[PDB]
Amino acid sequence: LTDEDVKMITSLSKDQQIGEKIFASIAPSIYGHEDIKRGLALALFGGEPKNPGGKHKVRGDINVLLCGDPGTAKSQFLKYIEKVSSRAIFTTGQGASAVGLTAYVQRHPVSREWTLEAGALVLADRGVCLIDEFDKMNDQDRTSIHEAMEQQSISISKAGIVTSLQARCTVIAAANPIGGRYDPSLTFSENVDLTEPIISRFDILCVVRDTVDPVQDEMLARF
DNA sequence: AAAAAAAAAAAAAAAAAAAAAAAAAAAAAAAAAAAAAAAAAAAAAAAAA
Ligand SMILES: Nc1ncnc2c1ncn2[C@@H]1O[C@H](COP(=O)(O)OP(=O)(O)OP(=O)(O)O)[C@@H](O)[C@H]1O
Ligand SMILES: [Mg+2]
Repeated sequence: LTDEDVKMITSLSKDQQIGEKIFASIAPSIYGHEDIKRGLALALFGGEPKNPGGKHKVRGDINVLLCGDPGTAKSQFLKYIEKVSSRAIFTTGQGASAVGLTAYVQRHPVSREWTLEAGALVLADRGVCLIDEFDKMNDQDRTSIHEAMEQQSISISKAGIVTSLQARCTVIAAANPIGGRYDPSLTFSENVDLTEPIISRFDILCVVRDTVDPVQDEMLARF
């Protein structure tokens, strides 16, 4: 997991078409969706964090929100990102995940050991947190994601533990529209069942809009 | 009268069994507490004219 030949990387860097090769090289098992692929590649590379003085933090993380009507490979995109990214962890708005968004402290079920079970937002501090079914979160999960995605920290006050612990993750989320079908007559905000503060903390909003197109349908079916 | 004897007869030392005294003496199991987590019942706050 350590690189010895920077030389090949740099040779590819001079290819002058490395960008389109990179974009075409993500989620190879998903047909189409090139704009989502550009956005996911950008997020996967990320920007530059910066903090003038020590008082004006600006993240370099590119958070991406895929909102699209069902059966449009959103979860497959998140699984691809989990495969490629180092320090990627996967979580869901339902209860069907090993890690949960919110930190808690408890005795571990298999260890029997009193453990600060830091959430999925801080387990991905230097990496990416993948939240599937983003619109189906708790109120607790929602305030957790809001704190991590605004402050890039998680504040515990549970047992005797008063700590703040860092969650500098890129959040990539997939959500479904309200009613299970994206309505382009409405704005994105009134389609998704997420509050404005949550949506504003995303750089890229990919509307994965599903339409009947015989050529695209045929290519996808062949795939 | 003293001169050999020839015993008591005392001492030191030994034995010599008794019968009493002296000297040795952690690790294994249990329970209780305090803490957890879990099935059930119970008590809250969002729904609409
Ligand atoms: N463009 C595509 N290319 C390749 N496979 C696709 C594409 N679109 C859908 N699929 C396939 O359709 C199936 C459904 O995908 P997926 O579960 O990712 O959809 P989803 O957006 O998560 O749906 P939901 O919103 O219901 O969770 C997947 O197995 C995926 O392989
Ligand atoms: Mg899905």
